Amino acid sequence: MNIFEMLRIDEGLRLKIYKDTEGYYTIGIGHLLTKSPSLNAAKSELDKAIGRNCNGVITKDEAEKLFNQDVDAAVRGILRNAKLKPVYDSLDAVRQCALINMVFQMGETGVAGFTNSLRMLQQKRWDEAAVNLAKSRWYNQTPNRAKRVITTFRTGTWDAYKNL
Ligand SMILES: [Cl-]
Ligand SMILES: [Cl-]
Repeated sequence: MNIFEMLRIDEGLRLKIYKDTEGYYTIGIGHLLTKSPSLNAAKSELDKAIGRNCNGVITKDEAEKLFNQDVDAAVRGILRNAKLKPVYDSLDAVRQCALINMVFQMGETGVAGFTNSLRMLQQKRWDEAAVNLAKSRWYNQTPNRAKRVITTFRTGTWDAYKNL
């Protein structure tokens, strides 16, 4: 299992513009288009992202391209962030994916806000970090996905994504 498979499972894949769990226009593999309520704004953002008139729909290849760009961005965002870099650097390969997963979902800014959880992860206090991570709007809003990510941080294994 790797970051791409992991996120593909958590985000799904849709070739038509859709609304994410928060009601924001998104497409492909969880690629956020805009927070604006205007479907036209979203279509414009899409065309701009793809480089053609899409009229709201894209190909699988195009979704995958956005996806690669998105993962690179999340990773790069983590590496540029002073609060994040140290944690990411301290983690094993599996747990790094869990951190990437969070950033892809909520942005580096959001993640950098889990101050207490980050310190516990840095300290390798897995059970403690797990409980702290659960005391969040994130967990309460998208519980099944948060559970998967949290288990991953707790165990350092892919068990939560096995049999999905
Ligand atoms: Cl809470
Ligand atoms: Cl969920």
